[PDB]
Amino acid sequence: SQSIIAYTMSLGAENSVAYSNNSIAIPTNFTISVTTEILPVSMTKTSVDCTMYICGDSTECSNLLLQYGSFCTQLNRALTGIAVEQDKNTQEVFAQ
Amino acid sequence: SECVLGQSKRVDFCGKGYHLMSFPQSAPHGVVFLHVTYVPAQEKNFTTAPAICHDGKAHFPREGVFVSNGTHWFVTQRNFYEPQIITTDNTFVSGNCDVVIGIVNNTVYDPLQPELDSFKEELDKYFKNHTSP
Amino acid sequence: VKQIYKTPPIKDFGGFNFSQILPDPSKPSKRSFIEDLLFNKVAQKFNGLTVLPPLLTDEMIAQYTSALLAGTITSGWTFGAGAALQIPFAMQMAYRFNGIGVTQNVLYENQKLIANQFNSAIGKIQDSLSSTASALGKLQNVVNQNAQALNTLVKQLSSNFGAISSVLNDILSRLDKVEAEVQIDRLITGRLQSLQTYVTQQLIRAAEIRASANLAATKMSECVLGQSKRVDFCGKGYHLMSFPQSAPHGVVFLHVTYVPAQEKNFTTA
Amino acid sequence: GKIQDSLSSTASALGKLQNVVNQNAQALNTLVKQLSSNFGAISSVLNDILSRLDKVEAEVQIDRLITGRLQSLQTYVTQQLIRAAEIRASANLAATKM
Amino acid sequence: VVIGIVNNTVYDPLQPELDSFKEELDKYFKNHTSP
Ligand SMILES: *[C@@H]1O[C@H](CO)[C@@H](O[C@@H]2O[C@H](CO)[C@@H](O[C@H]3O[C@H](CO)[C@@H](O)[C@H](O)[C@@H]3O)[C@H](O)[C@H]2NC(C)=O)[C@H](O)[C@H]1NC(C)=O
Ligand SMILES: *[C@@H]1O[C@H](CO)[C@@H](O[C@@H]2O[C@H](CO)[C@@H](O[C@H]3O[C@H](CO)[C@@H](O)[C@H](O)[C@@H]3O)[C@H](O)[C@H]2NC(C)=O)[C@H](O)[C@H]1NC(C)=O
Ligand SMILES: *[C@@H]1O[C@H](CO)[C@@H](O[C@@H]2O[C@H](CO)[C@@H](O[C@H]3O[C@H](CO)[C@@H](O)[C@H](O)[C@@H]3O)[C@H](O)[C@H]2NC(C)=O)[C@H](O)[C@H]1NC(C)=O
Ligand SMILES: *[C@@H]1O[C@H](CO[C@@H]2O[C@@H](C)[C@@H](O)[C@@H](O)[C@@H]2O)[C@@H](O[C@@H]2O[C@H](CO)[C@@H](O)[C@H](O)[C@H]2NC(C)=O)[C@H](O)[C@H]1NC(C)=O
Ligand SMILES: *[C@@H]1O[C@H](CO[C@@H]2O[C@@H](C)[C@@H](O)[C@@H](O)[C@@H]2O)[C@@H](O[C@@H]2O[C@H](CO)[C@@H](O)[C@H](O)[C@H]2NC(C)=O)[C@H](O)[C@H]1NC(C)=O
Ligand SMILES: *[C@@H]1O[C@H](CO)[C@@H](O[C@@H]2O[C@H](CO)[C@@H](O)[C@H](O)[C@H]2NC(C)=O)[C@H](O)[C@H]1NC(C)=O
Ligand SMILES: *[C@@H]1O[C@H](CO)[C@@H](O[C@@H]2O[C@H](CO)[C@@H](O)[C@H](O)[C@H]2NC(C)=O)[C@H](O)[C@H]1NC(C)=O
Ligand SMILES: *[C@@H]1O[C@H](CO)[C@@H](O)[C@H](O)[C@H]1NC(C)=O
Ligand SMILES: *[C@@H]1O[C@H](CO)[C@@H](O)[C@H](O)[C@H]1NC(C)=O
Ligand SMILES: *[C@@H]1O[C@H](CO)[C@@H](O)[C@H](O)[C@H]1NC(C)=O
Ligand SMILES: *[C@@H]1O[C@H](CO)[C@@H](O)[C@H](O)[C@H]1NC(C)=O
Repeated sequence: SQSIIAYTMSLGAENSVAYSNNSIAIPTNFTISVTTEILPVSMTKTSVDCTMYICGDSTECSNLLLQYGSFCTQLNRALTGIAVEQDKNTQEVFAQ
Repeated sequence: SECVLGQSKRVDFCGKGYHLMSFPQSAPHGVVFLHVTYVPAQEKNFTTAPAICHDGKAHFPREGVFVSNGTHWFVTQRNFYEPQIITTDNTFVSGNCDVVIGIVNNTVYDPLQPELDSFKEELDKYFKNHTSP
Repeated sequence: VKQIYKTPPIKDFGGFNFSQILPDPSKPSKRSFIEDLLFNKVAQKFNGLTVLPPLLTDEMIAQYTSALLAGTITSGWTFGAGAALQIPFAMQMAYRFNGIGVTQNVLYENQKLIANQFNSAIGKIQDSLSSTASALGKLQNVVNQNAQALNTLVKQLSSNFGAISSVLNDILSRLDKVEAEVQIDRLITGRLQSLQTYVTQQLIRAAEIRASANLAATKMSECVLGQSKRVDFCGKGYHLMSFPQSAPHGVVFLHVTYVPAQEKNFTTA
Repeated sequence: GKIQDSLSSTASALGKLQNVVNQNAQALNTLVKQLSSNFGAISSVLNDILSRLDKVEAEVQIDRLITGRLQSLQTYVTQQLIRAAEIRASANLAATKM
Repeated sequence: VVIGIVNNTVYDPLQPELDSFKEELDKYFKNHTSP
């Protein structure tokens, strides 16, 4: 019975409002409803030792990498900034 | 801040509709809000008049809009039907009939006049009562 | 909006003329007169790029624009909250003026003039959009940076990156399995690295639009669906209301703002 | 009146701006410092590579600098755009505040 | 206490209603002089 169907998407149920130069609508009853809203506040912290990752536990690899300048310390600084910003986000949102 | 620490007038920000209050609840790596919104449910058609003439002077609803159920004119809040008797302490005078478009005729009850009417009858009767002595 | 509204057959707006912004039945696409200027103003290639068509096409996007416009002009701001409740347009301004702290009596006492003033003002943007060329820079920019990136991205295919040619087939045509191994190895790095930069370039700009869309959505929910007391958030001046109007890869508002004219000094206590 | 004295008494009042200028300053020094890194070649001096090796293979070692020194430049600008967007988010926030 | 306050009368809309009845009451007692 069930099968794959493709169709022009419905933008919604059409509703022609009863507009007139003297026709007004006023609500007689209400519904105090509640809706949920979801927002990420922080991601998992992560610190990746550049040398332990790319030249993990290898003195020769670390020595060869040291020729590559300050790349690894740049990445470490960036990730420490990410972690401190995660704490900053949580602190700012929940420390009002 | 604008939903929890207070009420926000920003429509469609703290939930869908007129916002009332928001209850935060923690979550893993996130937050989840519970926006309490006021959503009108039952509506009805009505006859409206931009303004009201009383004695050539025009009248406008201080708070709410002029509404009529077909026979009698009333004023009610725009977001909830609570018709009120059109009274002077419910409206303010401005201009006259010749300017307002769509204005209609109906008398506006000054609350002071009927109150003093009882005093008028007491005043009139005492003058008749003062004839005997 | 969860209910696609349609414009009423009558145009009894008490002198207000919305002909430009309502969709024109003459055009097969149900778009309005204003975006005709805007739309005019603004398949896999062998290179490997593609273009994915938007899920919401121009017609349906324009249909959404009509719906958002219908509730504002007929139901006021109410249809943002719940069910749409019709209120004739005259008393709509009577409360928007009440929003700015101006008594509603002024509107009825000045209904025809402001209606003529509003329609004349609506006429101004019609010529202003047509007469000016750089007024639509933002949309034209976003298209341009996206366009020039691909052109730059494609042009990268002709850079040798240190290889003896930029035709990967030619490298296979003239070197054997092992010699061409070196050249292709160098060649792919540059192709990958250039693609790396392009994708990273794409994300940053995409994040900017995401903020813009979030800014647009907030403007959609605040400027249009209601009256925003946030000064100079919705047009320069005291806010009354606004109209969305679709455009290629963008949105355009029409803020209707109240601004005081000539003034008089006075002595106060 | 307390704002003037309190601002002039503590040194942590302007942490945000001092951090902003530091980050843009610190990144520039790293960009400059990377010029002195060999990046796996024989020497980090651009002229010295030319003055010690014949042109048959001197292009090979300097090629590593080209891949290298550019790579740091690519990272620096990438850091800049990440910071450029962040400031505009603050600037747009400041725009609304103003 | 107000700095910059000036002088003016504050009109009472209650007065004309009482002024109307005060003047109207005057002739009613005048008429009662006839008997
Ligand atoms: C529109 O609203 C009017 C005001 O609420 C309403 O008028 C009121 O109608 C009721 C009856 O429905 C009257 O109640 C009277 O009913 C009998 C009728 O003979 C009297 O003997 C009673 O003593 C009682 O007073 C109200 O007096 C009357 N009020 C006014 C101010 O007119 C209309 O009926 C409503 N019309 C519709 C169509 O909804
Ligand atoms: C609201 O009430 C007004 C007064 O109660 C009413 O105006 C009145 O209209 C009648 C009908 O024309 C006038 O009567 C005379 O009008 C002209 C002279 O202007 C004569 O040629 C006619 O034959 C007739 O005798 C009243 O003079 C006039 N009174 C006032 C104060 O304007 C409005 O028409 C009513 N409007 C609505 C919408 O109900
Ligand atoms: C607004 O009008 C008020 C009523 O006239 C006025 O108050 C009156 O001020 C005068 C003089 O300023 C006082 O007259 C007394 O002033 C001193 C003592 O204070 C004496 O040297 C005088 O001979 C005289 O006794 C009135 O007593 C005083 N009356 C009241 C009821 O306050 C205000 O000053 C006026 N306001 C302004 C801004 O001018
Ligand atoms: C309020 O009334 C409108 C229509 O006005 C009515 O017109 C006559 C039928 C008569 O009854 C008048 O006294 C009324 O004022 C309603 O709009 C209609 O809604 C129905 C949906 O059931 C729709 O099929 C019609 O096309 C609409 N007509 C028009 C002209 O728009 C409106 O629904 C009424 N309000 C409520 C809450 O029901
Ligand atoms: C309202 O008035 C001010 C100044 O008050 C005037 O001062 C005297 C000359 C006297 O005539 C008062 O009754 C006046 O009200 C105006 O400020 C002046 O503006 C003119 C520009 O036309 C300028 O050349 C002057 O330098 C201004 N005055 C000062 C002291 O700088 C103000 O413009 C008036 N408002 C309007 C709308 O005209
Ligand atoms: C407004 O709506 C509410 C619920 O939608 C109505 O409350 C119900 O009223 C009926 C009879 O009036 C009761 O039998 C139900 O038990 C009520 N519900 C609840 C949850 O208590 C309310 O009556 C409506 N008011 C008007 C004026 O229409
Ligand atoms: C709203 O304004 C438009 C623009 O002027 C009006 O359209 C014009 O109507 C006149 C009337 O004869 C024509 O001569 C013009 O050619 C129309 N303009 C165009 C571009 O075709 C429209 O009629 C107005 N509508 C209302 C209700 O006022
Ligand atoms: C509303 O419009 C109808 C026809 O379009 C007209 O007969 C009626 O008089 C109008 N009402 C007002 C108050 O202008
Ligand atoms: C009339 O006046 C007398 C005294 O003046 C008083 O005792 C009596 O109650 C009054 N009666 C009425 C009906 O006013
Ligand atoms: C306002 O300033 C003038 C000086 O130009 C001064 O004479 C006047 O007293 C001041 N107003 C008040 C209420 O003190
Ligand atoms: C006094 O009032 C009577 C009515 O009760 C009236 O007929 C008479 O003319 C009045 N007297 C005067 C002097 O106006």
